[PDB]
Amino acid sequence: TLLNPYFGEFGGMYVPQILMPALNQLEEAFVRAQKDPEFQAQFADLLKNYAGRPTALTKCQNITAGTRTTLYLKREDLLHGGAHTTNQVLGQALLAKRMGKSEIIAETGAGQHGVASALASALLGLKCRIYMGAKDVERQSPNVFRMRLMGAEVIPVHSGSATLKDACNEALRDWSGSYETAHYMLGTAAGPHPYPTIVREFQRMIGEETKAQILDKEGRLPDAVIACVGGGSNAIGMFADFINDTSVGLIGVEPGGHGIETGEHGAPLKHGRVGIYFGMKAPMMQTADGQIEESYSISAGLDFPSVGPQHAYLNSIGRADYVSITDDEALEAFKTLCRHEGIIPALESSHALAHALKMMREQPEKEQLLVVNLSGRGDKDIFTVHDILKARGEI
Amino acid sequence: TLLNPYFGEFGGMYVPQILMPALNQLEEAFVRAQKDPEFQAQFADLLKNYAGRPTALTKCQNITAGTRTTLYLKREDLLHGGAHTTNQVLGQALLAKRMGKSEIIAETGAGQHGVASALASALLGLKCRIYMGAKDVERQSPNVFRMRLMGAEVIPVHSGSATLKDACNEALRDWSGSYETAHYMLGTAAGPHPYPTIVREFQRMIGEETKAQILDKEGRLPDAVIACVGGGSNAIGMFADFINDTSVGLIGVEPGGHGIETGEHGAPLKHGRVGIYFGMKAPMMQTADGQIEESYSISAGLDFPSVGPQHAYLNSIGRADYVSITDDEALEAFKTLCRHEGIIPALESSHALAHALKMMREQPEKEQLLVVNLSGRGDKDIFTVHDILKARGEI
Amino acid sequence: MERYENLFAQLNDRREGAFVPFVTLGDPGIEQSLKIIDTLIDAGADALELGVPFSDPLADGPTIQNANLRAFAAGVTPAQCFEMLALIREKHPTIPIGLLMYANLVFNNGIDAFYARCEQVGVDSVLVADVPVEESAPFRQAALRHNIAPIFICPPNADDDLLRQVASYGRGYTYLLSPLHHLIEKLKEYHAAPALQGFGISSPEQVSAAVRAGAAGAISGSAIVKIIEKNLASPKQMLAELRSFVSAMKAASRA
Amino acid sequence: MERYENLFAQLNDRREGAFVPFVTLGDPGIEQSLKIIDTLIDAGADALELGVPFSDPLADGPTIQNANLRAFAAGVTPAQCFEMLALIREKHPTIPIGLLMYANLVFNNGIDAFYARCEQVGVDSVLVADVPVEESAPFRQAALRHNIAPIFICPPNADDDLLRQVASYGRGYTYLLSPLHHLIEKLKEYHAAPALQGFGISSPEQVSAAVRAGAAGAISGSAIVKIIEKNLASPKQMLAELRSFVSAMKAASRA
Ligand SMILES: Cc1ncc(COP(=O)(O)O)c(/C=N/[C@@H](Cc2c[nH]c3ccccc23)C(=O)O)c1O
Ligand SMILES: Cc1ncc(COP(=O)(O)O)c(/C=N/[C@@H](Cc2c[nH]c3ccccc23)C(=O)O)c1O
Ligand code: NA
Ligand code: NA
Repeated sequence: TLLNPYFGEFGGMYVPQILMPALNQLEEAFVRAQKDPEFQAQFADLLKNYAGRPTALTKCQNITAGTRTTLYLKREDLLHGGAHTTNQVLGQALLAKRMGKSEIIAETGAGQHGVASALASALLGLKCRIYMGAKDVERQSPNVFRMRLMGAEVIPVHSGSATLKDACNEALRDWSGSYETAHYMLGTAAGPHPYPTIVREFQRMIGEETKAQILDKEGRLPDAVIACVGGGSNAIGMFADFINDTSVGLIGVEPGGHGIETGEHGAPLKHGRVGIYFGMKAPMMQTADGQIEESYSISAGLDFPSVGPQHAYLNSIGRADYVSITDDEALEAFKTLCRHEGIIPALESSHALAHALKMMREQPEKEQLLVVNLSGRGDKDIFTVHDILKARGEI
Repeated sequence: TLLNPYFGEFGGMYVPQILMPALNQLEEAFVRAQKDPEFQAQFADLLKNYAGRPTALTKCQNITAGTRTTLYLKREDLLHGGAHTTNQVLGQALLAKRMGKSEIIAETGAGQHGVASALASALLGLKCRIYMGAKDVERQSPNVFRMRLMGAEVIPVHSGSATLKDACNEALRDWSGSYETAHYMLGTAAGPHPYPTIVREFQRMIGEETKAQILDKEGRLPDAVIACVGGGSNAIGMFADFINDTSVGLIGVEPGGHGIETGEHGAPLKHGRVGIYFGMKAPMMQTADGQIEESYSISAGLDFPSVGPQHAYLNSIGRADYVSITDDEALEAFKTLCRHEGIIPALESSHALAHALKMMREQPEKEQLLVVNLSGRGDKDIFTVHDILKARGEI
Repeated sequence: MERYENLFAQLNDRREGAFVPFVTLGDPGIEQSLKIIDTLIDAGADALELGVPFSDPLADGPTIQNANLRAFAAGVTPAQCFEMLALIREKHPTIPIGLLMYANLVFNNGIDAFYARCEQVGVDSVLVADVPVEESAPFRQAALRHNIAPIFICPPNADDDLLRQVASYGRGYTYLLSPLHHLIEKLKEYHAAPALQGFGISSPEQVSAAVRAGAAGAISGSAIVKIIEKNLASPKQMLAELRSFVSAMKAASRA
Repeated sequence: MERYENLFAQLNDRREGAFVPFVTLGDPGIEQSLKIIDTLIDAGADALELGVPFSDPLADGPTIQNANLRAFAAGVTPAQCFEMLALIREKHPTIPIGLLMYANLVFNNGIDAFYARCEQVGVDSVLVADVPVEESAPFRQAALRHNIAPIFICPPNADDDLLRQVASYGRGYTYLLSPLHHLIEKLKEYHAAPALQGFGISSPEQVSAAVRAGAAGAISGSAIVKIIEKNLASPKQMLAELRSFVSAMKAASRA
């Protein structure tokens, strides 16, 4: 390889031999593109003129009242498509075309990677097929309609837990047979090298912008940046530029689901153990005898029993801290942002917000400047949430 | 009055005497605010840091293929909330607070004015009640959930056509009794003075930005700017800055519904006659004996039997041209943008696009630079459209 | 105009207050409507305020909205209303008749034309719900030209300049919307047309209360409609109920 | 390792090709599985390739996915598989036995520990589906240390460097995935372990076709599983069907 596939002991390329050539080809294209001014120009043009970068950095007006916390929201919910997922898809799509691929394969849970893949495909003239767990098709339904309207083929996966990992399985199986004409547009900073690297580099602008914005507004770096972690793309995109800024805390939030103790969560980084799956060596939710355990989260976008290798590494060296947030905590954070800031966040993003609220509430007289990555908008979640709030009497 | 309430013969203040004081108060506050640097600063801050201005100006890549047309889309679909409606609500909300009002009244059809009112209310700490026709509650359902989640009270109007005009009626009736504590946040550039004026001024940035953007990208003004017209806010916001640029064509598109000849449309500017209703003297859809006729459009946001007075005036002097687009034409334009540019537009905006496509298709060798106001995104419309495409076999 | 003067002249001579009921023309039907109107007059109404059904009554509450719907259902049009007005006037030559209109109905076939028509059928005044004094010029001028009294509403939030305008422009009577006693004083001082209390008049006490306060009478804006509504099934009872009500309201005006 | 050498040595002496059926351990049940395996051997299988059920078989098609589910349903675990392997080896001392694994099952309790266990039960080779030659170091080293042949797949898109690597690192046999005749030549030239054709082997012609082409034999990757699947209701028929199939496939290998 041209680049290092490992982050400490995590990462690698654990795929059937038949896929190695495809990965090597991708890595090569990526290295070349990165040095290609023409590529850089095109990417930047799409980000700016089509996707709507740079996204705003909004200062919360009400939710920090009565505390010494200053909270800013990196508005990825404002990106065309409705989430951070759009950034990297544009980059990958340009790569696909450069490699002469005419078809796209993708997996999605929240349907945000799915939507982004479909829009990029429509624009660049690629044929798109998307694998989505049957459970997700149901709970993130609005996104299914969007995908279909843009001409993408949506394939429901009924096997296993009928969620992200199951869609991931199907996508890899598909690619194994179609690598010649199809590019696998992996949705997160996980999987085999070079994906973790590529996705980070194509999401890097999140943190780069945040730094410039916060410095402009506050004249100093944040005390901490907080982001949810499902696969690890939005977090790493936010974290990347701050890694060398030691004074800046990096907090990743994994889904606590029903609660860690229940076993129904999606927090492998802190509660799993190293394993080999989905082409990588990383922390995983697994049984005693090495079978992959099914994750659980109210949030389709975080419902994945593993995590990107760079996160596992950052944790191990203690550069970044990882915590968990339960379903109930995320719901409250969702409700709160809606009613007090007039922003409807994705349930995924609500996990990161819930943690920031905890930080402020627990130590109200502690002076701190926080930045939360508002990874997406909650349009996709409204039917789901409404029916919960209702069943409780909060709506 | 401090300002001229008339545009030629159109406009005025045709309301029950009891509301005059409220209108005079509003006009005064507006005049004062406009000269208040503090107000200007706050407004600009919210537009930039909260709403996400300036919006991009996207050049279409595929849909103009095989023609000499260059089409740009002013991306109001990227504004927080999902439509241009957010711009003016922020301005009006600041006015409400300046006037010491604590409650907000609003009407909505598409639910976009409704959403914007709710988000602005949540942020500025105002109590919000929204009138929405029962028909609209159904066909624009996604927006009802959004409104409710943000803590707004949504009141279904079952009288008459159960659409915009009916909600307008109820809102005015409400205000007549609550003007002391409630501000009426009228959703378009129509109604009694000073609304047509205020809404134009608080939407003006659309055209101002477009001009700067197009000049930067093309080094020249557009041949024409096209926008849909329901009440007239998005069009006037786009048109305002170009009025003195005589070389620039201004095209407003009214809904043709089932077709003009069917009588089931919402095109009063071209197919109605001057009347007095909703506090203004303007072109209206009316019976021979002066009863208000019910409009019709697939698009909830355009389903209104009248139009803002400045549009009536611009037409009369021949500065702007107005056309109509049928349901079927809008649907095709919707489908096309989705599949070829990876953008899901609101059905309202699809009306304006449909006209631009007609312009290019009819005279394919005519060299022209067009700008369409993509007033909003189509998330609100997906269930509606999907079920039509389906019932036909195009999905 | 004159019919109003004659009324107030005579009313004064008996130290009586005016009792003016509001009814929607054609509610709940043409024939029944005519019957109702006869009953009000018989029961003691001093003058009449009649509404012409409008599609979008943006200044009316549910009671009047419903009335309009009933009339519309009965196939009532502005043309039919004018036909009814002729029949009424034919039967009752001296009773002052006032119309409550929406601007679009007046504007529709020309302002002047509308007022000429009123004159022809024998209408005494016209109140246009959605035309403030500020926009009234063309309306009040056409009215005057056709010997019709332009009626203006004096809202609770009226200022001095409003009082003066209304005093100047109005004829027939002033439609008061409830400092009450202060409003009366100012209007009198400005030589405004006799003031009638329009807000809240649903029971006899309110009538006497208004006269006592200095008003020339009271307008019952929806109380009558309510009775119609509730007795739809029994027209017999309806008329009986209306008779008793009006009679009681009028009696309350002798003080 | 040795069991493979002995096989190829003897096979060669009869100018016979190797016929190796793939089966999932514990499908459709423990006992029935054992029965099936006995039948394959009896019917003429030269060697065995056995799968250990893995939760997320990302390199397998629906046939094998289903097999895994059946095994899981039967309560089969990796521990049970090792128990079965012992019983098999006890009965059939010379037949070469190869395992088809997923890396997580190997990695779980330590790589070295896994291979030591294989050695103990009498397993001859291990193919790890999701470990490319590029990542194989630790796996192939532990295998060698425990006298286990590390099996590597030679994909259709193999290049010269791949061929050389596989020739160097592999033992027992080379798992070929279908220029076919060119691949064979190069592998032979590089002194790679005897090549077995793994792609498409579902009928006897394909067997003979492979041997004729220069392969040392053929692996039937899912053809057997299909028979199990279809005869779930009748184990009797299942065994009969398997017997006939294997017998026919083996016969095809004598050329
Ligand atoms: C709005 C939003 N926020 C946060 C996340 C969490 O993702 P991440 O941890 O990468 O920052 C998602 C997930 N979006 C993808 C997640 C995804 C796509 N493919 C995957 C493969 C493995 C794991 C996750 C994904 C989706 O379901 O559409 C999201 O849609
Ligand atoms: C996305 C989008 N595009 C275009 C329009 C057309 O509006 P306009 O002609 O003003 O540019 C709308 C309507 N939005 C409002 C329209 C509206 C609110 N109040 C009104 C009163 C009268 C007439 C129209 C409206 C809504 O139904 O939420 C819209 O939501
Ligand atoms: Na995870
Ligand atoms: Na209209």
